[PDB]
Amino acid sequence: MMFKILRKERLAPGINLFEIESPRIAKHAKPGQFVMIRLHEKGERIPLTIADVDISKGSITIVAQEVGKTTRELGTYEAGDYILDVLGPLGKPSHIDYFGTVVMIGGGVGVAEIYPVAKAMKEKGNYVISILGFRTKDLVFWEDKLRSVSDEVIVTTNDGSYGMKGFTTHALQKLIEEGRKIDLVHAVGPAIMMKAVAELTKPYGIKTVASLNPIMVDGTGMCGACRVTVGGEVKFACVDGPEFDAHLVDWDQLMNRLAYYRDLEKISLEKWERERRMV
Amino acid sequence: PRLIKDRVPTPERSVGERVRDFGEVNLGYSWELALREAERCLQCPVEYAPCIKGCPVHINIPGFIKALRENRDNPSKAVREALRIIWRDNTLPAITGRVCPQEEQCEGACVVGKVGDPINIGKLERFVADYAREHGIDDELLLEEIKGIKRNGKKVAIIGAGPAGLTCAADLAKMGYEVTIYEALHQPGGVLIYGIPEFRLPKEIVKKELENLRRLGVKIETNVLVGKTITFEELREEYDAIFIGTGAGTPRIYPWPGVNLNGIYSANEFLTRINLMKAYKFPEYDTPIKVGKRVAVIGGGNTAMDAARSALRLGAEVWILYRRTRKEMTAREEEIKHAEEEGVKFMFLVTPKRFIGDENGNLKAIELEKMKLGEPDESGRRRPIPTGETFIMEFDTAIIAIGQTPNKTFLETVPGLKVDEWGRIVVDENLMTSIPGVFAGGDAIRGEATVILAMGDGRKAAKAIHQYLSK
Ligand SMILES: Cc1cc2nc3c(=O)[nH]c(=O)nc-3n(C[C@H](O)[C@H](O)[C@H](O)COP(=O)(O)OP(=O)(O)OC[C@H]3O[C@@H](n4cnc5c(N)ncnc54)[C@H](O)[C@@H]3O)c2cc1C
Ligand SMILES: Cc1cc2nc3c(=O)[nH]c(=O)nc-3n(C[C@H](O)[C@H](O)[C@H](O)COP(=O)(O)OP(=O)(O)OC[C@H]3O[C@@H](n4cnc5c(N)ncnc54)[C@H](O)[C@@H]3O)c2cc1C
Ligand SMILES: NC(=O)C1=CN([C@@H]2O[C@H](COP(=O)(O)OP(=O)(O)OC[C@H]3O[C@@H](n4cnc5c(N)ncnc54)[C@H](OP(=O)(O)O)[C@@H]3O)[C@@H](O)[C@H]2O)C=CC1
Ligand code: SF4
Ligand code: SF4
Ligand code: FES
Ligand SMILES: [Mg+2]
Repeated sequence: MMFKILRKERLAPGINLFEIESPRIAKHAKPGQFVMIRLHEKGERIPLTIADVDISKGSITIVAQEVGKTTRELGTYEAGDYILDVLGPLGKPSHIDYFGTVVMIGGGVGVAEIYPVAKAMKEKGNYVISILGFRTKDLVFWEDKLRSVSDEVIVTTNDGSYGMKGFTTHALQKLIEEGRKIDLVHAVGPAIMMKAVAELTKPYGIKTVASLNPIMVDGTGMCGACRVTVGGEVKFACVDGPEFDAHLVDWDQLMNRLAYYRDLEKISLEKWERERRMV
Repeated sequence: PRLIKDRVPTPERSVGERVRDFGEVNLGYSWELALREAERCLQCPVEYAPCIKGCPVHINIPGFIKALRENRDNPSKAVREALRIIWRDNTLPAITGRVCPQEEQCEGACVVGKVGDPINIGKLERFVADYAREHGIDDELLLEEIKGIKRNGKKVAIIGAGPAGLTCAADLAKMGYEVTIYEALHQPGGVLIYGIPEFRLPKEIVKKELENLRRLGVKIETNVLVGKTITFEELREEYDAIFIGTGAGTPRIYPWPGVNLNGIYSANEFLTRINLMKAYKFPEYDTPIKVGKRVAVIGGGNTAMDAARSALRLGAEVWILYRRTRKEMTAREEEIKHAEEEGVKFMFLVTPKRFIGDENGNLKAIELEKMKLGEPDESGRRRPIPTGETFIMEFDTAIIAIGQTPNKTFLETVPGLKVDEWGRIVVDENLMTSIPGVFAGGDAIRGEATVILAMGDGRKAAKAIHQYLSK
């Protein structure tokens, strides 16, 4: 069959939460894993992280930021609509060890993505500091939810409209310069943010893991669309990750590859917008 | 006997029309042409006929041909009797007649091909299946099979919905089992749906088999990656037996410098985007695909030919870059010829050394090493030997088609399953794996092979499952 939307919540402008009926995925999903979805028969497959699960309801939760045609179209869906295809849980679960103090860094929709990982880290006994990065105050979401699974939360806005002014990396650099004990940094967000976090921590030798976000098609290892270079070796993020040692990732290659379809992505979005103008 | 040495030709669409779309190139026989071709067959005795020995499942080729000739005046009866004969050994004749490498199989063995053109067995088999489908004759025979089903109460799971799994499922259903197929992608068909393009395997032919499975009472669950969505142990608890038909779906990638430059695709990615996601219809369909003005396709098999001919249909100038010569290529001869006709350019005795990019990370050129032929290797073909001479050729896009291999990620998670060093599941003479009650077939046990072998293994495994569960 298809996959019923049980609930939709607008968390912030352009940030839409969907609770989806999928008892198989709910039963098996672990923090860090993702799904591929396809909305309808003409659609493309896109990856989205499993931000929460509810085994008692047989549901999973995904949070999709509006960035282009597929996520804008998804943003119009309501409870009782259906997602045609949902494949999961995909990827390797995040590795949850007692590390000591873990700094969890979520940028934008990455704040939803880090929630299950932060929760698992906390349940394993780690001291958890969550740095949340947003562009501006109206995009802030899930502060209380992250606080519920963290020992400390630092909210940043680029423009200083709420919390600490600056980037995620400004908050992290402040912790380092204060001499705070940090045993692991986990980063999830835009590739430019994950690269910046990795470059900040590398001179300090702080173990840093990033959840990579390359282009995906099947999501099961068949094709290499999602390939990355890690420690000089080709890996397929959907099956070998998507989490890797951030200090071994070829960030410039990843960002180059993510830009390949920009012109076609614009054409597709423009067509969808043009064909919805009359009302 | 006297021999009519020239084949009756099948009509094909013109190159100029067909390079503008993904529609089927070869239009197949009409009844009148098929009957004329059938008349060329010498009707060698079944207990000798070399075409039968060359068919991997030993279809009674002279018998089905005879059924056409003996019913010259009643095409529906002719086709019904011919299809009945074929279906004794082959579930997928509309597919295999189109895609078998017959020059290495039935037709390569046909006696008429020693002095002229072999009997066009594949096109006759295709004709029987296609005519039957167009006239509901296959449905008639299928309903006849369905009447004979006696449900036995036992449940079997199939992992993978390619030709092996689809075939195994149908045979088990006919034996009375309650069958569920689990498929990771959003549509079933395996390579038949995502790999081989519509210009030689129309999706209608695969969809017909899915309709047949619906009528047989088989359940198909898509979006199930076994090992993740459902565990293998969960299947063992719920099912009386399992058949693993997971193919060889991971790309082989050689560590060429520059292979991650933009514009370089595996053939699996390129073909999946084109065939499964209909990217050639972008932006009507949402999945994009990008080819530059000049495309290189690395390899010489069917995958390479399919990628090259697909890229040509997107408007590019396309080169096959192959490390041996024409004689050694492994693609179907008919499709090499179609590629030549359509304007694919061929460069032989070359292999990539590295891919060269521009400033923005986009492919700009390929440095190629020249090769020379040496002694025959294990396959009996002269091996390629590098000469040390290299040169640089400009390209905007490259498609890597150097083979596929099984997914070790899935395989390692299957508790207790023995797999060889090439990723092939080890099976006994009954296609049973190291886990009792778990069987395997197709590319999962052979590495990349053929549709007909996957079909044959699915039927053999169904019989073995029945024996195992009946004892
Ligand atoms: C493992 C993984 C988990 C992810 N989890 C989330 C999540 O929880 N929430 C969320 O909002 N986003 C997530 N993403 C990113 C999401 O996949 C893309 O934003 C989405 O595909 C954009 O598609 P679009 O058509 O809406 O916009 P498009 O115009 O198609 O793309 C816009 C941007 O998204 C990227 N992108 C395009 N196509 C793909 C593709 N097929 N796969 C991945 N990225 C692509 C491009 O770099 C581009 O800059 C995840 C990506 C990956 C790889
Ligand atoms: C491009 C290309 C062209 C070809 N052309 C020809 C030709 O002209 N003639 C010819 O004879 N042969 C050809 N072949 C070879 C032929 O397609 C294969 O030998 C045949 O398809 C094998 O089928 P299979 O069912 O054994 O495996 P597959 O066809 O790979 O079937 C496996 C299917 O099961 C699903 N699956 C896999 N793993 C899992 C898992 N862990 N969990 C759940 N589901 C899973 C997948 O979705 C997949 O579709 C070609 C192959 C390719 C790639
Ligand atoms: N099973 C199928 O459905 C069929 C598959 N094929 C082709 O074969 C491949 C899969 O089967 P198989 O033939 O066993 O795959 P292989 O592993 O044999 O490799 C595929 C082809 O690519 C060439 N190749 C292999 N490795 C390299 C390398 N490192 N550098 C350059 N070229 C290389 C080979 O040429 P060579 O060995 O001639 O030197 C070979 O013919 C597919 O890519 C497909 O294109 C073709 C027909 C049918
Ligand atoms: S070998 Fe050629 S001629 Fe003899 S039977 Fe088979 S097909 Fe007819
Ligand atoms: S199946 Fe392949 S080999 Fe056997 S007859 Fe039909 S075409 Fe010739
Ligand atoms: S998306 Fe195809 S291998 Fe990862
Ligand atoms: Mg998109």
